[PDB]
Amino acid sequence: TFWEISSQMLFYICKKLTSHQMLSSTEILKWLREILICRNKFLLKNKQADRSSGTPPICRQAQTKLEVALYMFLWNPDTEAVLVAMSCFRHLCEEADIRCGVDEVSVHNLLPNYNTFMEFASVSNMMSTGRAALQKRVMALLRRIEHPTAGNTEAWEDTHAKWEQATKLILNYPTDSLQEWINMTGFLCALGGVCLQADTPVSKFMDRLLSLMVCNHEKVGLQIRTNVKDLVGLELSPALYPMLFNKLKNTISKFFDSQGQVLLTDTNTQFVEQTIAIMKNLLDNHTEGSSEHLGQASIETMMLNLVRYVRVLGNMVHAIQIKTKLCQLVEVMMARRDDLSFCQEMKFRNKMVEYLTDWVMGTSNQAADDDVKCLTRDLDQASMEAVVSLLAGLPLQPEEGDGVELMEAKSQLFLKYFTLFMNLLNDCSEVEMSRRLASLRHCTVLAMSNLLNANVDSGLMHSIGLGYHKDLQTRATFMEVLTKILQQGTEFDTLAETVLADRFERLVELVTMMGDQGELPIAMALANVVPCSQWDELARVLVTLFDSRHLLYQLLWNMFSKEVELADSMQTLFRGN
Amino acid sequence: IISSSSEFPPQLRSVCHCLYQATCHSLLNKPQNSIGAVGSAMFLRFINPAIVSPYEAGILDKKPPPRIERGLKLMSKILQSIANHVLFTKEEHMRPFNDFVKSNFDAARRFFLDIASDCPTSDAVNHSLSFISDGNVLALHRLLWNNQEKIGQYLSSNRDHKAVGRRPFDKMATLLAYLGPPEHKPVADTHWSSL
Amino acid sequence: HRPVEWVQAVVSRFDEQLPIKTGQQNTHTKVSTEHNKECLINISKYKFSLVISGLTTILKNVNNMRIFGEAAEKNLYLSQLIILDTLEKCLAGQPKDTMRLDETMLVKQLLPEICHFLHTCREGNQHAAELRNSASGVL
Amino acid sequence: KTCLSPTPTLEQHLMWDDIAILARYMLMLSFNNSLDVAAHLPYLFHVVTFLVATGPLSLRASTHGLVINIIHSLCTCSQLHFSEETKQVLRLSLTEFSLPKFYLLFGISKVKSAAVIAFRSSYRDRSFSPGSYERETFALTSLETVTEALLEIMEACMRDIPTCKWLDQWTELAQRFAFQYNPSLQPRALVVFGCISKRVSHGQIKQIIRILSKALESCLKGPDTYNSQVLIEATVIALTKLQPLLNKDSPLHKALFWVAVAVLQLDEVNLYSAGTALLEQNLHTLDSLRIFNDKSPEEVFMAIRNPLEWHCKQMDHFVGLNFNSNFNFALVGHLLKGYRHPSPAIVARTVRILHTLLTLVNKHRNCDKFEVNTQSVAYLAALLTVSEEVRSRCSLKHRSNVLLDEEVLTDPKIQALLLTVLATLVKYTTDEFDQRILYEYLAEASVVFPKVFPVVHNLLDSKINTLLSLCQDPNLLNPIHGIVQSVVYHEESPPQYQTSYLQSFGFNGLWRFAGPFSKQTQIPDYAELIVKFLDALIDTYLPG
Ligand SMILES: [Zn+2]
Repeated sequence: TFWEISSQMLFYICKKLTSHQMLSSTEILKWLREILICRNKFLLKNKQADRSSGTPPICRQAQTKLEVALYMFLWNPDTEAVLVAMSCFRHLCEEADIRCGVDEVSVHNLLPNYNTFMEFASVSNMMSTGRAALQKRVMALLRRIEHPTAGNTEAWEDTHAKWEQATKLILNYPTDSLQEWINMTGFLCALGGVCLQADTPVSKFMDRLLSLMVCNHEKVGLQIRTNVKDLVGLELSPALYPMLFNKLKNTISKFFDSQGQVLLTDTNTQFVEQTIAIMKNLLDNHTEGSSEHLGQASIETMMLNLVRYVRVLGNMVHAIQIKTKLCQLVEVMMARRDDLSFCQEMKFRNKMVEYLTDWVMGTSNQAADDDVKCLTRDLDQASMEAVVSLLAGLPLQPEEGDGVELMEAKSQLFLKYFTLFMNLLNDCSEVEMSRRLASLRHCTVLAMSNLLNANVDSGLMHSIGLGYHKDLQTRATFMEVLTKILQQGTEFDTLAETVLADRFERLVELVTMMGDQGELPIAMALANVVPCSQWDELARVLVTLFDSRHLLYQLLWNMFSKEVELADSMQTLFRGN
Repeated sequence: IISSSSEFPPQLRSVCHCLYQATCHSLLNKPQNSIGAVGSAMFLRFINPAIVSPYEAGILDKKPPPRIERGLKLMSKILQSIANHVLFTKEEHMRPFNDFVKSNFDAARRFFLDIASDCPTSDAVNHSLSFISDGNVLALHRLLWNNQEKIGQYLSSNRDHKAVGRRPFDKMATLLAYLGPPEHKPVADTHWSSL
Repeated sequence: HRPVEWVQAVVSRFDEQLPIKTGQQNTHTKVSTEHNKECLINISKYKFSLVISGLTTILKNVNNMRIFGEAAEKNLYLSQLIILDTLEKCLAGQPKDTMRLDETMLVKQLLPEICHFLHTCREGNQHAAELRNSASGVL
Repeated sequence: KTCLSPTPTLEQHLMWDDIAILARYMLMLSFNNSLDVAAHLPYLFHVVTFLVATGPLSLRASTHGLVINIIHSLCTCSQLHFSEETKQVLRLSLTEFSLPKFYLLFGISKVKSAAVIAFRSSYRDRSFSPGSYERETFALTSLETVTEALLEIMEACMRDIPTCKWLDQWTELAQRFAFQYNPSLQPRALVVFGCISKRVSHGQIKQIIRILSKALESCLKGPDTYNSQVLIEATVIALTKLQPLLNKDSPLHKALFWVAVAVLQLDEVNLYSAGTALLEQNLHTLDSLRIFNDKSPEEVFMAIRNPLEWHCKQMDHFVGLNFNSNFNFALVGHLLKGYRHPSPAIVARTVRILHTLLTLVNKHRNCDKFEVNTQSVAYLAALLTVSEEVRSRCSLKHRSNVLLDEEVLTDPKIQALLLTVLATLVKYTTDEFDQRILYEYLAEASVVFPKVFPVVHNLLDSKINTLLSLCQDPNLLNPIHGIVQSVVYHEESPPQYQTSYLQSFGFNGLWRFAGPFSKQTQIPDYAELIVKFLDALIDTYLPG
């Protein structure tokens, strides 16, 4: 009767809390927390006396409802309510142990997300702070819900309906309500992964979410756009990138009519301007597992279309600032190129350089005769940095619009840019703001050096003139890059087999230094310092290298010893990430 | 599985011994059997996955028929019970099979012991391949250069007993600077791929 | 000598945590100021005369204080409630030494202050009820 | 020729310009092996050491470039036949000297390239215009790092070159300036002589120890201190390197333990820092000779101090500490000031000295290296808040063995001093973790040893009073309440031991010696006995 009645009480009370907000809601939670504590002991003694412990449908039907009411309180504005809810996860986890002592059989099967639940306890045991700071930790854990669950898949939907209706009222009306909406919005994003998997509520959530980035509402429209950009970019679950990019690309895809003619619109101009910050923030943030998700989607088409709209936007103080950020966005896009997926990297990079060269015009602020347009100096300065990243290791390839010998086309293409850089180089001369020219001059010199390295054969002749340049500083840089070319081998030539093998022979010895008593300081120290994102690369190199040196046993003994000694649950950690 | 003890690769044999030593060392400081944990862990995580889904591993091009697949799934549960020496609890469906596993408890132990009996130091086992491994080396140099500062900080915290001049921290800065910055990575024709 | 000066800090810090006195956020969730109470109560076991004498002055100072306003009246009511509650615990906490040589404090320091509360005290309908209830137990 | 007219610094010497101009000539001649290194290498280092980090930023970058070119000439010299193994060491050395680490050593930090500063384009149209006369200081420890890096290079070459005399020539040059009075070069000429010397004689040691007596004498007599405050640190540093070369059966191997102690008493960060470095290797050197195998540190050091005990007794009176009464507690008060040293590197050095001393006294008594006894209690109080094993192996009873055991600590003196150490460690320390651990062990002492506790009121009076008024930490405030209650609980009885009980048997200055380093750096004015103490040591242990 105890479980028949006690469980039946839980189902009734939990449903009431979800039904609507009440003044004493924060008080029922504290009392309801104690109810769980007072029924765990009875199960413990009951199991000890007689295992026989029953789980009728109400016990299952009410165990789910307990979770469905613990998640919905994580975003509750009251700090105490969320803090109590986090502490309430201990009782949910501890209940698993009593029912089944063996963790793997049931604790990791009945409660798939057991490990994350344990983390909530540590976070709760921290100094109180504003809801914004707390939400960061809460939303971080909400993004780590790997296993879908009935409570998770139903808590996401239950609050999704509540969030949607709240949003309509705010817009329909021609501040405390918004703060709750912000928490609901952030909460509804971090836990999207569980609800993942055509038409689906998750997809419909994105559509409305994307339809709010351009929300023009006189009353509170600015705040909505100001916050959706901040949260969606910096808080979205990495498991939702393949859906965001597709929807983001499709929205842009329709901005261009037939025959590739831009249809300039203020909303479209605002939409692209917001897309730049979101993509930059999304790419800026490095997290574990984000790289794995970036590969699935193809960002080439979106980037190519994005520049065209901004390219035709025209010239103005506002448009220059947008172009400047776009140049910086492409620069950030070249730091994760290994993580990203490209169908044709060469064909895409060459076009981007072509589209960017149009904007790099030097000495255009003096002709304008207005100091207000000094931003063009930054835009040109920013443009060079983007082109430098694009040109790093990029062989030239001319577009096949006309039928000519490839060798001639490449040589013409090379001199097209070589002349362009030299013209800008002359303007940066001090005789013809010093930091601007000094910084810009350095970038312009570096850009030419990278271009020569990619294709020496087709550009060596055109670059010989730099030897006798008018700037002594420029001549030194050219000689250094030229010196490296000589050291490099034109062909394989067994040059790396001899020079690089001997040159890098000592490298393995330092990394493979047999620390006394198997200390291996380099390997042990390197393990912790290396970011988690590249652990895949680190693991293969360490295993491969030590095997070649016949010292694999030493590395395994040291690495495993620290993990096993640190945590008595050696098996559990090994299966964990 | 028991018969093919010789076919086990030498690389895994070393890996299994390290776990055996780790468990033995863990037990010493603390009737758990080190071999039992090693055997159960290895079988569950290495041998078992292939049996359950050979198609996913790539053993068979075509997915096995569902009826054949069910036998494989049930086979794994019976085999795993042998390693753990656990009888059927609230599992009357499969309880009759409990008799068979009793005989095979000893057989499973012998296979685990053979791999776990490898010498801690491979003095007898020698393979002087000494391959150049040029491709792997390139990644190592790039990674060290990227984390040159960070790796130094960890060394700085410790090693106060003896000066670092003759220790990796001093050598790393000197040698790494001599090699110079790493070259740019080459482009990839293939699409993004992972292990 | 030195411990004598230490006691004053314990007594003095108690006064600075009276609601009528500016809170200054020194309570530290009231655990720090409550810990001060425990030490003072324990000290009374060996320094009953000293601890009692300090409390009487604090009560007299609070009694001889004019403040107006709902918050002000509540602070004084709560302030004296802690003092009366604290004083009664020390008396009860003190072992049955049966030392009857406290007449000096009782006649002048203590009795007049308690006798004031025992009056009808119709200024506060709800405050006087609690103070009389607490004072009666002490008496 | 600078000896004829000694000057406080080279830049103030009349012949400064003559040396400076001659440096530019050598700089230009270094390139392309225009200076014959194969015959003049000994004389190149000898002059490099006297120029490193001296002069205007232009002149300081010049010396760095000179070294960079001297090494290159060696690698590109055909007269010498260095094996391919040796050449690798030189090539690595060339890269090392180009690292930012050496920029600070040479005093050219914040300079991207030395060559740019060294050369000026418009040197024909206009003359140089020196400025920014503000000049950084130099530390004799930096000279050792450079002085030993070069010695590595020289040693490698001499392996190939047969019957080379480079090392013998370089030593002779240093030996002339080492034992000659020159306030501008002698400090630099001593730090290098020890780094390169391979043998030492009794007469040489006597001069080194007898130059310190005059160096100390000059400081107090005259008002010029900084000039003579660097000759003292150099004398100790030189001796710090010559002990490992001393005879295996020399008395001074043990008599160099009191000189280091006498230097820590001068209340100077550099002198205090240098003294510890001498002590650290002094213990390590003595270990290799197996001198504490059958004796305790007190037995050895106090046995050699006996012949001149009368002079030592006077010094102990003024400092306010005694070693005859308790060696292991007077030898730890001097080692508690290290916690107040600004450099985080000297704090770790004294910790190592504590571990080495702890392992030796326990090994003498075979007490597991972590047992609690009368002898090994002083070294554990200092290590309680820095050594985890000490905290774990000695835990408070009211949470293996538990600290504060009254079975062995049954003497008022042996337990009064341990309270003095605990009070001192909290008087100046400012750390939540350290204060928490120390106060928890102080409450237990109040009840376990009530009789001796009241002698520690003044030390804890001020800090407790301030903490009680304003502290708001329940974790740190709870132990305080227990202490106050214990004090009143154990009150009402006449103090058997007053606060001045420590003054009764000499240890009146234990708390004073552990205070922070004085900003007004000045000689304590009682060093006149250290001079007499040193003089007696020479006569007794260096007859001739
Ligand atoms: Zn593709």
